[PDB]
Amino acid sequence: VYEATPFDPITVKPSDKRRVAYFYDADVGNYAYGAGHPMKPHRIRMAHSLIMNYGLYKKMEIYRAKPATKQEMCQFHTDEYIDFLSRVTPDNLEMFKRESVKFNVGDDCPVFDGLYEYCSISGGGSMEGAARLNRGKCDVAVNYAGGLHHAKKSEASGFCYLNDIVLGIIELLRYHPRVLYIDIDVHHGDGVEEAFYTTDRVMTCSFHKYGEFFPGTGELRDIGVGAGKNYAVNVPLRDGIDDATYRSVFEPVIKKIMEWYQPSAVVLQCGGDSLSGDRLGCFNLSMEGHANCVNYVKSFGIPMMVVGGGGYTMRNVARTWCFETGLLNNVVLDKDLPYNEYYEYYGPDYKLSVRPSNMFNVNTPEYLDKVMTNIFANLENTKYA
Amino acid sequence: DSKVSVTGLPLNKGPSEKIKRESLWNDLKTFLTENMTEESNIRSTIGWNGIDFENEDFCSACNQSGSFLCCDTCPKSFHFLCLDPPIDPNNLPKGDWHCNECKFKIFINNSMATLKKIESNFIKQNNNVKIFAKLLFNIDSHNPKQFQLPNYIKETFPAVKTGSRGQYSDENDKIPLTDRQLFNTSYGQSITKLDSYNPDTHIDSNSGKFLICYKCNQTRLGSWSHPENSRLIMTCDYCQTPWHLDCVPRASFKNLGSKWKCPLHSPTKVYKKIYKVWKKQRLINKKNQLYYEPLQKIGYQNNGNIQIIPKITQIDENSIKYDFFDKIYKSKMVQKRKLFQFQESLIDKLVSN
Amino acid sequence: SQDILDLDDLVEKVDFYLGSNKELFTWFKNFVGYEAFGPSYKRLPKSDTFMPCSGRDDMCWEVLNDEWVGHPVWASEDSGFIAHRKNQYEETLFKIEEERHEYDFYIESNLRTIQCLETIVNKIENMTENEKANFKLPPGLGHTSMTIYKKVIRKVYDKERGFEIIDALHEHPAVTAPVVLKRLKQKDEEWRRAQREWNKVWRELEQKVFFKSLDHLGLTFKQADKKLLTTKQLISEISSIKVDQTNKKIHWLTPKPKSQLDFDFPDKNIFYDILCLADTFITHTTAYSNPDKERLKDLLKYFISLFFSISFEKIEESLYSHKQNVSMSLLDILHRSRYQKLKRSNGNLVEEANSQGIIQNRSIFNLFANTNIYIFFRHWTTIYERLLEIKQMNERVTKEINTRSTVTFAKDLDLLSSQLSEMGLDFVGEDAYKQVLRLSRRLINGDLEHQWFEESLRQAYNNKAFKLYTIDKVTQSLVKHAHTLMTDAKTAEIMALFVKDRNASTTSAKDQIIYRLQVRSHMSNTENMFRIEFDKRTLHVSIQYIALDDLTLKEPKADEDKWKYYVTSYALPHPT
Amino acid sequence: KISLQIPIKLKSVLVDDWEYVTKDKKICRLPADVTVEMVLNKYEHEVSQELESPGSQSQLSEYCAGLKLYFDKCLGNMLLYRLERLQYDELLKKSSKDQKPLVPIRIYGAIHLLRLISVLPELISSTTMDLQSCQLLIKQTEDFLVWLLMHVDEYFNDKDPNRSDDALYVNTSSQYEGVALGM
Ligand SMILES: [Zn+2]
Ligand SMILES: [Zn+2]
Ligand SMILES: [Zn+2]
Ligand SMILES: [Zn+2]
Ligand SMILES: [Zn+2]
Repeated sequence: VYEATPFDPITVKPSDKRRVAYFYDADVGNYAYGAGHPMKPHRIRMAHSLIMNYGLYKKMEIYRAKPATKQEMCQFHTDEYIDFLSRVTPDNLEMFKRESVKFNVGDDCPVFDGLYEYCSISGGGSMEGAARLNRGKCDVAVNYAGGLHHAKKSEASGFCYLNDIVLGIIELLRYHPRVLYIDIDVHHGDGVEEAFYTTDRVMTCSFHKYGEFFPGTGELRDIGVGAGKNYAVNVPLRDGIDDATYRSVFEPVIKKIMEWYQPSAVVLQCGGDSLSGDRLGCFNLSMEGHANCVNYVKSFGIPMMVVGGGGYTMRNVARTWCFETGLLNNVVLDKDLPYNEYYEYYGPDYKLSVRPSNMFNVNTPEYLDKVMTNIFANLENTKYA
Repeated sequence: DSKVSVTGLPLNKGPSEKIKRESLWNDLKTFLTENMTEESNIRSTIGWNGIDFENEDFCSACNQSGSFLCCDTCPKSFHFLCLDPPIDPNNLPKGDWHCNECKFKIFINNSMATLKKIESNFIKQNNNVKIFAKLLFNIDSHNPKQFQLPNYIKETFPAVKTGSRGQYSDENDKIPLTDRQLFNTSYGQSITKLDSYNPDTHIDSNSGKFLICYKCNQTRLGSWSHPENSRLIMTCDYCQTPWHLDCVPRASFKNLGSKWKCPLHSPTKVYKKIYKVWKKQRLINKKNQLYYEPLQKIGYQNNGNIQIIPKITQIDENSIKYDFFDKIYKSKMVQKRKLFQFQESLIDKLVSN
Repeated sequence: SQDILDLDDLVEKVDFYLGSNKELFTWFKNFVGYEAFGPSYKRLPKSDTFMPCSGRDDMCWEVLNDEWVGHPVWASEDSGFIAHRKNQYEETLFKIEEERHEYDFYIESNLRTIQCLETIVNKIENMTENEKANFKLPPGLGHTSMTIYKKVIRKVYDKERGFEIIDALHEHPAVTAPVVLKRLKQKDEEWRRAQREWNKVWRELEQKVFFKSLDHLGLTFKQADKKLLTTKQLISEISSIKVDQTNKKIHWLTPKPKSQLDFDFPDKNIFYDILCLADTFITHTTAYSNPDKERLKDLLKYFISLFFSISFEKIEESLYSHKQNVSMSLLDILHRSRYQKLKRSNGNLVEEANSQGIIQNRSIFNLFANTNIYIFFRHWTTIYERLLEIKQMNERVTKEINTRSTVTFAKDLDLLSSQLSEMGLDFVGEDAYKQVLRLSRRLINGDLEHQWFEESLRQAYNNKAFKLYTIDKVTQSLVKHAHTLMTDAKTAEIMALFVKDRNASTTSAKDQIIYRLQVRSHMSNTENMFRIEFDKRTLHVSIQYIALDDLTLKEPKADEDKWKYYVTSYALPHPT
Repeated sequence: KISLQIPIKLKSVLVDDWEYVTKDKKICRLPADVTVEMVLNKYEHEVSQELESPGSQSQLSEYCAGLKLYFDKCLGNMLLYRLERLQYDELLKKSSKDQKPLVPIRIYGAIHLLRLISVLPELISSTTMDLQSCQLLIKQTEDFLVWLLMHVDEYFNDKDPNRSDDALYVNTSSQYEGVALGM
């Protein structure tokens, strides 16, 4: 069903108007990771500056969500896991030589310190965003601090120590009947999918690279078991996918999902490792090729939340999230960056544009045709909600 | 504060002349925020309050590495689950801990006379089990260990080999990538996953001819002044019949864990779903397998363990032809008779009206 | 058949065998009368789905999922997770951003604790001495973050001494807060000065490696044009299309596959530009002599004019105008003696088969070629296709270069790379394609280094025009193969026969047959044959591989033309 | 060197166990439905129903008691893979919680007893036992193995625990591999 088509530039929809809410805790960036490893909250400060210097704060309300307590964290995790996280620190690691192995919290993804603090900040941000979405206060919640899909129930893998996506999704599911999670991060969000594998009130759609690639999960046959059959949509791609290919895959699949499943609330994970030049992600998307997905989801006009995610090169993810918050305010930003504290990050062009590489797009139209045919055949069964 | 960081020098210090020589050629608006953020605690759950002998570095019970408690009289070290009883690391034994071997030796005081005396007394006590008295005594004499199958069960089946740590390796394990230690070095960037290269990928190596795909019957090579018409041929590991990654819908080069098996292998497990299990046994070599060519070939059942020729039972093409057509025609007659019973019951209930 | 395998499972397992044949498999469908489905998740026994889970309400048991487990050690088969390549220049571009993250981390943390110490000192100052005597600071110092100040103090205060000053400040703020605040202020000012005096070098080393690490297909194009442009691969691509065409012809429902290679030439001026490139190269080249140089130029010009039906005077006037704005028959060329002399001088069924089919007003022409002419025409098509790509991007690229609003605030602080604007390699707002041509000529003659030309084409054509990186090596190749048509006697005579056929305006089928036979007489049986069919109306070129017993012309559509072809090929003493 | 002749199908069962309790990361579901107490009791009972001579029945019950005592004294020491021990240890701890001592004969299934039998050649080779007693014990265990080869379709069926229930094996969680395997 794949059809290669050119990429029309992004445009702001005239009638689709909405007030958004930008959750930012002034301390999110203060905690560095151990030694230059890929994540750092720092890329949430930088983005913020741009959103401030563009005069976007006059287009929305900026909030500060009070941090999540252990009682709210445990709505997904287990107590022993949360207690261990609450008391661990680089000083008292040798005291927990067994726990660090059972919970995998002291391995390749090690604990800096402020760990519990930063996790609580992200969780509270996501949960208050979901709550304000529920209370009819706004239509969009923007939190570039959450988006930790990789954390399991009693162990953290791949840096997502607290899986705040699931806490926020439950907070949403305290009112809303059907929630649609749209993952456009290059990786597979195995945490969320595993945590909603057997339910029909949550439909996940993960556009991820498949192959011998972390987390090694997310085939086309992973379609959910039990009552959750046909309610998990994995789209496994290959390297080098580009703006026109990604658009021609995303638009029809998402339109079909929104046409048959018909969610009442959307959670969009706008991770930044699916961009060209990122430290790990092996895609070749452009900034506008990424923001087109958010524009298309917003075109539907239902309650929607925008969460952060990966992103291991701070400059591209900062510029991307700035353009995303701009597009979410119905304003196409000028590509000349105003003066900010982190001006000298974005050399040497000092422009808002992210530039794709000439990486070879390996997704042949026959493969994507077969994939989207399989996916539409699966979605045939979700017509009756 | 004077301690060097990643940059090479103290943090409060500019670049040296050597770095800047070999690296050279020759109001804001987020002042605000503490004025616009107002806290949100609109959430529903806000009610929630919220002699010096060196010890061995391998666990002598399973020969692996980790954290292990050692003995004060023998260099043997044991993990905390590999003990009798398995000692919890939270509560270590206060004082010098000794292994079962050293404990036995010190209890006997290394005198064989007391050993034979206690052995005689022990074999005298449990007369009801006199066959096992010797070993029932000898059980408390040696250190624990994990259960490794004896070689005469691993050597009965040839397709079953013990891994590097004592793990099942059933010949369906690909291979370690030895020159993939050479891969971390690599050449440049023509890496494992074979991006942008099919000169010696759409071409049979030893023969020199073309690795055709069983489903489209054309090695699509395109041109390397037009490289968007390649299709990524990969050769299976069992049959060696090569497929395109678009004919076998998979999108990857299986390179790390297993051997790729084409859709041209039958099953090796079934789940009949009404959920009965395997029909294909193990390969019992050492040349002790019973090949029995039956004297009845048209109504045999015999296994799903067939071997084809022009207890594993040989068979020929015509026998399978006849069994298959027998199945088809018997099933056709069965369906016909079902429909006929339905129609006769229907006409009976119809004339009943 | 032993009732071990389900029926639908059998149909599915057989489709992978006979699904390539629709008739066999539809007859099979009519004749036979015809949990973990995801391979990554397990199921855990429902005795470990019972964990404390302090605050889970009734909803998060009805909606969530505790049974099925998944982990990146089960789905990786205990060994895996291969990664991307990320060439070295991107690693040098990542180290820089890591350095920036570290410095910014420490700066902002020191500032955030400095503000707290400042407000603490301000609040303790205006109190009375008695209140200062007993004033204590609770853990956290009235802030929402408990760890950042401890971290910064332990960083600047020798972590043991860091803890000492932390507890001394918690117990005795009125005496410890001012001195520690002054220490943090001094350290912060020093760190900021070091930060800027290092931040110059970050940008300096980012500029020279940024574009060189967003296009590194342009280093899999200096080895993918010196290894995939050889004659072996050149004939291998066309033989591969031949093999595909043959093994798909076995499937009768597959239509008759077309010619092997197809090229289209809508824009003719690119021929003039290629001739200019060749002129400059052979003029610079010292591998060939001046008389042989002129032979090469003349052969190139004349072959292009003849094949592509371009008037020689037009090519001459175009080359002449090109030479301004920067400041004899072909048979006499093929014969070296003629060149040197002229350069010093300055039944009834067969009757009907041969009468029907004589093409009047010849518009389609043919050429029969050994390896050398084919490789030469391949080089030509490769160069024309690359230059056509560039000349099709030219308009958008010029419009884009015309909108480059350079930030002067960075230019005055020498933050922007003037080095490519120093050598004049920057693309001024003039036409881009002509600048590409001029730069390629300058590289060919040796006026400009390869790396600077590459980076100019990279900064003007951000990722789309890497192909021209070998515009030297390909040109040297093409000219070299032209030198074959001047020295290879058999290929020279084949070119002579081609000229003889091309000058003829009318031909019959038997003319084409005697043409092919006279050409094949020049080559052995071990060499291959390629037929280049040129269509003057569409300017199309169709290269066809020749099977040694295949026909000279394309398979006719009518069985009457088939019988005429058979009989006219049978009338000649050559085996049909 | 003492030698024992296990049937081939029991060798296949032991090798499939080697598969499951190794890199499929499974463990045996405990307490198994049919333990070693029940298995050895039913075997002794059925064979005594056939045995005429009193000395033969005495030797039968003697060997059966001895084998039960070797289960009790061997399951912990030499019959558990590295992956399984935590389970055993856990049960051990639960014993100390309820003050009921752990005797494996009543908990562990036939497969660990079959592992014991498999090792028994080396055990008896580590003896000073006389030749005739060793051969008598070997013959007794071989008769038992023939009984087991007849009942290997009541005892050792496979069920693929990922899809129905109550199989002879169950899966482990990630924490289980973490603690047991890689401490
Ligand atoms: Zn990710
Ligand atoms: Zn161990
Ligand atoms: Zn010892
Ligand atoms: Zn194919
Ligand atoms: Zn295969």
